[PDB]
Amino acid sequence: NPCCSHPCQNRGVCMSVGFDQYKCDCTRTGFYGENCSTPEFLTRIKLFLKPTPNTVHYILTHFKGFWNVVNNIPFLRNAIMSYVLTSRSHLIDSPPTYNADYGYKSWEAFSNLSYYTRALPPVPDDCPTPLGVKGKKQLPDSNEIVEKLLLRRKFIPDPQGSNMMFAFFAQHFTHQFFKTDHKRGPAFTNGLGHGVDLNHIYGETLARQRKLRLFKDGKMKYQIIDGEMYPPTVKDTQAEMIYPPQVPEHLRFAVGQEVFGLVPGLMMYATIWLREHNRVCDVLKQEHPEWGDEQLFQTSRLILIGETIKIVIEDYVQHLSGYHFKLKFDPELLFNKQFQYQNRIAAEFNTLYHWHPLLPDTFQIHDQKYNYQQFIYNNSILLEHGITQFVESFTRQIAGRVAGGRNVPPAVQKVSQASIDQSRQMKYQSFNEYRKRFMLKPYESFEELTGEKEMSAELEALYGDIDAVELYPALLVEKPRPDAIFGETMVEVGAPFSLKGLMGNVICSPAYWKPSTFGGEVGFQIINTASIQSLICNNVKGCPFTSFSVP
Amino acid sequence: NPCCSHPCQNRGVCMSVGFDQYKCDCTRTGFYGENCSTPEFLTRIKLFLKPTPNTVHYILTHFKGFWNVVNNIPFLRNAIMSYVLTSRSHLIDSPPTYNADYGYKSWEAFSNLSYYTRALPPVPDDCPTPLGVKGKKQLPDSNEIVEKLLLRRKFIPDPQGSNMMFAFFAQHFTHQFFKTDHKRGPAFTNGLGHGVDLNHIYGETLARQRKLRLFKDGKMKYQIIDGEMYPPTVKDTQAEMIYPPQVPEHLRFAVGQEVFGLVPGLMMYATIWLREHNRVCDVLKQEHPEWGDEQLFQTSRLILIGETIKIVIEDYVQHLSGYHFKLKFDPELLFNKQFQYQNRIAAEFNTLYHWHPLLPDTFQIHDQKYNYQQFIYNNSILLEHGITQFVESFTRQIAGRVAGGRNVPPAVQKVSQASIDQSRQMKYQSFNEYRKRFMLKPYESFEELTGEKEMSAELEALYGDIDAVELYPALLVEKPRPDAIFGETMVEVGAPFSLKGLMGNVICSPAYWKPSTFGGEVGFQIINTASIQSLICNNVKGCPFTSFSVP
Ligand code: COH
Ligand code: COH
Ligand SMILES: *[C@@H]1O[C@H](CO)[C@@H](O[C@@H]2O[C@H](CO)[C@@H](O[C@H]3O[C@H](CO)[C@@H](O)[C@H](O)[C@@H]3O)[C@H](O)[C@H]2NC(C)=O)[C@H](O)[C@H]1NC(C)=O
Ligand SMILES: *[C@@H]1O[C@H](CO)[C@@H](O[C@@H]2O[C@H](CO)[C@@H](O[C@H]3O[C@H](CO)[C@@H](O)[C@H](O)[C@@H]3O)[C@H](O)[C@H]2NC(C)=O)[C@H](O)[C@H]1NC(C)=O
Ligand SMILES: CCCCCCCCO[C@@H]1O[C@H](CO)[C@@H](O)[C@H](O)[C@H]1O
Ligand SMILES: O=C(O)c1ccccc1Nc1cccc(C(F)(F)F)c1
Ligand SMILES: O=C(O)c1ccccc1Nc1cccc(C(F)(F)F)c1
Ligand SMILES: *[C@@H]1O[C@H](CO)[C@@H](O)[C@H](O)[C@H]1NC(C)=O
Ligand SMILES: *[C@@H]1O[C@H](CO)[C@@H](O)[C@H](O)[C@H]1NC(C)=O
Ligand SMILES: [N+]
Ligand SMILES: [N+]
Ligand SMILES: [N+]
Ligand SMILES: [N+]
Ligand SMILES: [N+]
Ligand SMILES: [N+]
Ligand SMILES: [N+]
Ligand SMILES: [N+]
Ligand SMILES: [N+]
Repeated sequence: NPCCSHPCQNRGVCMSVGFDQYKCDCTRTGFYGENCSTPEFLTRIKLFLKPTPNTVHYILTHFKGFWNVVNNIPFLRNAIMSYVLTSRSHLIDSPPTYNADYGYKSWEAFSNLSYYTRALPPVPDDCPTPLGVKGKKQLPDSNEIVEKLLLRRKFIPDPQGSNMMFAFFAQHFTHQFFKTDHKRGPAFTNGLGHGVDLNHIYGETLARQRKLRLFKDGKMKYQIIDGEMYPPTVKDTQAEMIYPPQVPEHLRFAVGQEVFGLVPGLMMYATIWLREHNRVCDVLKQEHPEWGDEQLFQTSRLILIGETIKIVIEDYVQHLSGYHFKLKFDPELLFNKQFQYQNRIAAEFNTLYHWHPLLPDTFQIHDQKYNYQQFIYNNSILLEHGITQFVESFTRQIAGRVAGGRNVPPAVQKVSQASIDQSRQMKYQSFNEYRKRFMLKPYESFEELTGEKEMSAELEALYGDIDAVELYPALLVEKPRPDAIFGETMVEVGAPFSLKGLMGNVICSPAYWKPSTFGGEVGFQIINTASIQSLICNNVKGCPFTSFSVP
Repeated sequence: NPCCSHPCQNRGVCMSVGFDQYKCDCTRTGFYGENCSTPEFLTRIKLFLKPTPNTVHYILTHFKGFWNVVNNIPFLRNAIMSYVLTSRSHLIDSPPTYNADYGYKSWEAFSNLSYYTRALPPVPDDCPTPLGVKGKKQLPDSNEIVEKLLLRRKFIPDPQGSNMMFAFFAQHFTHQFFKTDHKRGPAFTNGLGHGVDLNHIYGETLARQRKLRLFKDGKMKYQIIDGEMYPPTVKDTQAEMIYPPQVPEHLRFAVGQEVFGLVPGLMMYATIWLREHNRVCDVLKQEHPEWGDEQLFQTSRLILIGETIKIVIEDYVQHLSGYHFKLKFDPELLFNKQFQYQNRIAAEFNTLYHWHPLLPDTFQIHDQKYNYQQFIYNNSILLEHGITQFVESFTRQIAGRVAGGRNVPPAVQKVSQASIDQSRQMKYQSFNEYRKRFMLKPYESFEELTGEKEMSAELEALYGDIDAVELYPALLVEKPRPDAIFGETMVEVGAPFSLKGLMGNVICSPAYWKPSTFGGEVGFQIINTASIQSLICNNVKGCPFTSFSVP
């Protein structure tokens, strides 16, 4: 297959014509030629005026006093934020295109919501190498990659100061749209909403939602333990959860996402958001004593979806970017712009979000330590310390650096290896192919990638060719930005997927983004004043200080 | 419920505030005030300058010499067509909002694809009258309405000259997205693609697609009967169909849509489109001898989707409109515009498309006459005459006038009664409400509605209040445009639903609309040169002349 070499550049569509020839479709690429390499006149101007992402990152992470003024000039802040959204979103195809089984556009790939979609098509089946033509006939042994390049020696904390509040928020929030159906294989998802629908609170199906709801005052079922609200039990809801048999029946908490029993950190956030739901129910009953249970529940869900997107943009991504520029959640920014209010979760977005180097060596709650053997599937820890102590503790505990390499804990070693194996099953193109897909310069050497001698040598010994390095491994060994948590590629690939899932939500569309959608101005204001601190303050006893960075 | 009277004007959203008050949300309506009835300044200017629909319709249906010139000035014709697409599409909320069970915006209404969506929300179930506050406490007997106002006495031919090729194309085409799940109720659909996916050829599910395919050269199963290609049978495919016990096995043809055995006119188009898929397979194999069966099938389906949109816009809606301006299917018209490439089928779109008055009292094939008892579920008629004969006969046979009243054949009398009854189950608002929803002045009298005295008196005796007249009856008795098949409301309410389903298709999006999507220029050109005449010429023996109107 002539397209195995990935000849077409700049988003050109490679199509085989005959057995030994190929064609490139350069339509609206801004280029022409056999391989869509020759820039058009306009493209040539743009390409010359366009700054490198590293430049843009320098500018955004510097000149603090300037940004603090820009942030307070609504016309400027809005104009900038609006550009961030439109420009990054242009990198995602929407409606979506390829999936694991289709390197060409097809109706099966478009319409079948059980697939993750794909930003780059799969390497065709009959190719010289796994990645196409580059690399050896067989990719290196995955466990060797982990040990040599990813496995943690000594803990490397995050220079940006990310804490466990941040790490578990990342895990909790993304696991509503990262829900791969492993009975089927890594190419499939159970999250058919394909974004921020809060199914990890309310359940994926109406059947599960009905088991978790109280059907009084719009509320969700709960227990009162030690004078505080917790999730209901599997016994009381009949909502299936994943628990090893060791777990006693009373500690089997039931929440929207089957798997959130895995760690108390997840169940901490499930509890916090559950409280928030029932709190907003109380607020809306005041505003609407005439409302029934159903409308109270639905309107609370829509408000909580708003809070989530609000908090994710203005607190979580804000922290994660390190920008002095204050990011904004404002759907009105896009009303005069071209933008598709839909989304489809990309498998590559799932792959890049395996931030297990975030995880510490031990989990430190109050004046105690817990190893993974003790921490996993142990909600006894959650009831013992309470949410307040959990927030106090997780706020102060530093997370690990994700880029730079050699920082995956041994406990989740096999998870990192699984990430590589599964991407091979799905036939991911190479790391450098994905760089080009998101308009980055491909690395010319293992050293340029790592900015370093050891790993770059280990890498060359494993792969040989720089164009043979796989997507997942390279992301974790890539040279981090100065004192940053991520390298260049993580940010430039990840941000477009993220923003599209966030602003592509139906509530951001003009038909929805009205106060009447959320019960009036009071409900609407809950969205637009939401923060990670306020989430904790309204729902955690004592209103402890919190933040996604260590004090 | 203070919203029962539908207080809020001009798209304002009504919301209860306490037990005895409401608030109108006027956001982006272009109005303000308690009921959103006060125009803003720009609104005042737009209203003053905007010509009425009947004025626009007059202009488009006169001055042929002028339009012949306009038609041949591409810059101009493109601008007009582009304007037609965007202005009509604005009348549809996309992503969708209400459904039968939600008069307020909710995640259930947005996310559950099993529902028909709703242009106007349902009337609350605790209102003083079934339509809100206007009209009597009980609605007229639906059988009375049908008999007094809708039932046919003498056939009334369509003045626009629509033939049976048109009537069965209408039925064939729309029943791919009008597929209500009566197991659940009228509010639910089995067409989860919500638009033009050609499931009525290939099947809704992958399981059904697999039964119908040949898995050789990307083709669909078929039979050769008297020299020509026909669809396969239930027995050979195992794809279930609806047939009465009378029909012998070997005549139980199996096609995408389960109900297309109901009438030979549908089975004709199913045959023609089946031939077209396999014809396109032959074309593509020649272009791509290296392609396997899968890519040949998928690429063929994408091409035929395009052919469908092409034909519907430039032949079907063209004829339908009565315009001298020449409509154009060109996804490029929208690439610089704001437009959502998605669609959700409106229940009201389904209701208004109940065009059973199109139907004759008898069906004339060649020199034979068939009444309903012998025409229904009779596929031997199809084998008897063959497709060429069917086309020639149907191209000649005139269809009935849809608007103007009293033109529903007695045979499908109960279907027309089911349409009224189901509207009431789903709590449709009134005709006048839907007129305001689509920016039409509400009718002040029944006489104004029908343009006559007789029918308007039955109407008044049945309903009492002009604001109590229901959507579906009013659509069919409404005064038709001069020598037209429809009145003002059918056109102005239906056109936006239609255009959104057509241009909102994924293939019309910029990522898909390019030659490589369709296997190159040869395939891309089958779409862009497709017409109802070429469809027939390529797949019907003898290449008989055809058209959507009688010679
Ligand atoms: C910030 C990101 C983050 C965090 C903090 C986190 C925290 C933790 C954690 C304890 C706190 C444990 C014990 C694990 C362990 C696992 N993780 Co993560 N995970 C994270 C991101 C992910 C993502 C993303 C996936 C893929 C889930 C999917 O695709 O469904 C994942 C998958 C897994 C799997 C599935 C294995 C497989 O074969 O795919 C295991 C096991 N893990 N992880
Ligand atoms: C638009 C043109 C058109 C035509 C020409 C047409 C021609 C014919 C025809 C013979 C030629 C027959 C025997 C029927 C008979 C029926 N039609 Co139509 N139908 C048409 C548009 C529709 C639509 C739209 C529906 C609703 C489909 C659905 O799934 O609800 C429909 C529904 C029906 C139903 C189901 C009614 C119910 O239970 O709700 C029957 C029976 N019929 N129709
Ligand atoms: C889209 O909306 C549909 C209508 O609400 C919904 O279908 C409904 O689903 C429920 C349960 O899923 C069915 O009722 C069930 O009720 C008892 C609970 O006590 C169960 O034990 C029963 O087994 C029964 O299944 C409703 O009958 C059903 N209604 C209809 C009209 O089909 C769909 O589930 C919604 N779709 C999604 C994806 O959520
Ligand atoms: C979305 O794509 C999925 C993957 O192709 C698809 O799932 C597949 O569905 C087929 C048929 O529905 C299954 O094949 C069946 O084949 C025989 C019956 O002849 C049985 O023995 C099998 O057990 C099975 O029922 C595939 O196994 C299945 N593949 C996977 C990975 O689940 C979905 O159906 C597609 N979604 C839609 C809405 O069409
Ligand atoms: C739980 C996260 C929700 C975000 C809301 C943050 C504010 C929480 O506090 C709220 O502040 C409002 C003013 O904005 C007041 O009107 C409310 O009375 C008060 O409850
Ligand atoms: O938001 C995520 O989930 C994200 C994930 C991975 C990588 C980058 C991510 N967001 C991000 C990172 C830097 C800058 C911006 C932007 F400012 F564009 F929003 C967004
Ligand atoms: O296209 C349909 O199926 C249609 C249905 C009902 C009513 C009008 C319809 N179309 C339509 C009727 C008149 C003019 C135009 C338009 F010109 F806008 F395209 C479209
Ligand atoms: C779970 O946590 C409790 C403390 O809350 C501890 O006593 C117990 O040993 C833990 N379980 C395991 C398996 O370590
Ligand atoms: C079906 O059509 C054929 C004509 O080919 C006719 O002989 C037969 O009587 C018809 N069936 C019925 C039930 O009328
Ligand atoms: N592409
Ligand atoms: N150029
Ligand atoms: N469940
Ligand atoms: N451990
Ligand atoms: N550093
Ligand atoms: N609305
Ligand atoms: N089937
Ligand atoms: N009949
Ligand atoms: N007329």
